[PDB]
Amino acid sequence: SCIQFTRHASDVLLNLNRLRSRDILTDVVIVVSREQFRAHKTVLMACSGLFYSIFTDQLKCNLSVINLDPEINPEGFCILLDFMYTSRLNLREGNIMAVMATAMYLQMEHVVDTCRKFIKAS
Amino acid sequence: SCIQFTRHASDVLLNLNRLRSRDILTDVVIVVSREQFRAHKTVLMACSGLFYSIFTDQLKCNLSVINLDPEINPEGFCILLDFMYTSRLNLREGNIMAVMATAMYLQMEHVVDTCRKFIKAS
Amino acid sequence: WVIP
Amino acid sequence: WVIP
Ligand SMILES: O=C1Cc2cc(Nc3cc(Cl)ncc3Cl)ccc2N1
Ligand SMILES: O=C1Cc2cc(Nc3cc(Cl)ncc3Cl)ccc2N1
Ligand SMILES: [Cl-]
Ligand SMILES: [Cl-]
Repeated sequence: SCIQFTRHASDVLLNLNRLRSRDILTDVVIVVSREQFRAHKTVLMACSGLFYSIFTDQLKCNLSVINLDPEINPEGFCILLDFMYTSRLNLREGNIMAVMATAMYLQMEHVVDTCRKFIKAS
Repeated sequence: SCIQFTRHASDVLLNLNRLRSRDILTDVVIVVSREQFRAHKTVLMACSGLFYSIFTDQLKCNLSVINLDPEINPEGFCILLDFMYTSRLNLREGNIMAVMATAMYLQMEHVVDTCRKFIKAS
Repeated sequence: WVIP
Repeated sequence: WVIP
């Protein structure tokens, strides 16, 4: 018999993104080639099958630095990290291949699905 | 020119609640009288003006235990913690006074607003 | 607020 | 997915 506040989940994500932009309570650095991205482990886990697996590992759960596979493109990762914290995906002709490859590696099934759809249309 | 995934924020919150239920990456215990509640500091901050203030404090940000005011009712807190992680509020005749008082203390303005509305109707 |  |  609960009532529900429609905008609650969006408002929570908006505040988590504000914490990220201000580097508040970030507990991990994701290294992608020469580039570094600060984030919250819980948000990464909630969005990605790969980070979910990494941070549930009894040894990796305690690491403050995670290095991604050298094939991963920093821009593709940046676009996906922004999507995790906003629900908004900056998908463009020039980045779609790098975004799909990064989403497949990160195990972000809904992003992979829209990339496959957008590629098929062109 | 971004695209948006409508269910993303809700799916993120659902996964954060799954992490909470399994006690994964919880980093704080909230003590309410004899009762203890494990949670994620970032989720508490995103939902509550009080926790936002506590965990942005340069000293309190590092505490693993937070003790609430002894007037706070553990059931009212439990109902509000559930709302934080689900968007669902278990508001009932028998708990509405304790829920409103706890939401005022936690600075959860939208919960305070619906409690004031539901009380006014009766 | 809604009835979910 | 939508146009926000
Ligand atoms: O495409 C995706 C997105 C995703 C997210 C998560 N994260 C969780 C899943 C569960 Cl069941 N409980 C808790 C968490 Cl944080 C796992 C796999 C995938 N695949
Ligand atoms: O009723 C409410 C709910 C709430 C949430 C937060 N938390 C934040 C606010 C901002 Cl601007 N950036 C980041 C965070 Cl985590 C503060 C006050 C209140 N009042
Ligand atoms: Cl996804
Ligand atoms: Cl609220």
